Amino acid sequence: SIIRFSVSLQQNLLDELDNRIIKNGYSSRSELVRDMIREKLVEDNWNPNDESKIAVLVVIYDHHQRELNQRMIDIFHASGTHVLCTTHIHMDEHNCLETIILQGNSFEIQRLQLEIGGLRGVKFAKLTKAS
Amino acid sequence: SIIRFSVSLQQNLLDELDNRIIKNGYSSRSELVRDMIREKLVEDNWAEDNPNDESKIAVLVVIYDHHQRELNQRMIDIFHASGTHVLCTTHIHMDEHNCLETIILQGNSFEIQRLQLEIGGLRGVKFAKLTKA
Repeated sequence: SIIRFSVSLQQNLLDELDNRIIKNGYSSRSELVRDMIREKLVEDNWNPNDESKIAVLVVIYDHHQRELNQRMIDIFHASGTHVLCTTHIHMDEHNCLETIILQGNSFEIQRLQLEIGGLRGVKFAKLTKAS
Repeated sequence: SIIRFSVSLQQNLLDELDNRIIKNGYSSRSELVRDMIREKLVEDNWAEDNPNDESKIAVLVVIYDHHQRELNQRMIDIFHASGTHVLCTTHIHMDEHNCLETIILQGNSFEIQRLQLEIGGLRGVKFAKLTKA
């Protein structure tokens, strides 16, 4: 049984999507989304309230932001997740790439990527589950 | 300033979408789909064989046993043979038999993925995953 729902997005993202569909010969927009959903479904991945799960969060952000760093800290503290180690490299005047080694439970860790990614100043956020 | 297109899905795919929304704390199907589209576009972008585009940034995450004989040197050999530029690496000691390492790389997609492939296929390497920026 097939269902449909509509997706909202900006012109910029739609342009990039349509360009790729033409370029790679995707049959439709739905097809690309289906394939990615399937991909996420079958993708390598890691259970209880095991509080010993390890993960790595990768974050690219504008390090000029006066309060961004404190906000990330507060989000980790609120989540009850432990930061074992962090590394910041400045890639250019604007951008810092940070790797964050995390430890906590599965539920909490899986919600960090979106929280951090939504902070203003943050340009990229991607979590990796160590398993 | 917003556009909507329809997506047609088998129920089981929609279920996977909906399950992930709740798991990761997405606010809607639209937000998650946008995220997926972005991630997919990056993949396809990296899937292009652009030898001359050496501007790509990635982080390789590796868990390995530092006790494995010659593994360290073997990994060193691989990086020296690699055309990628290592910007920074951090090694953290987890326990006796587990070291976690994050490797920040720059180069073209061919070299970066060849590196991932070669490291991941090593004895003593438990885990190897690449983040495409």
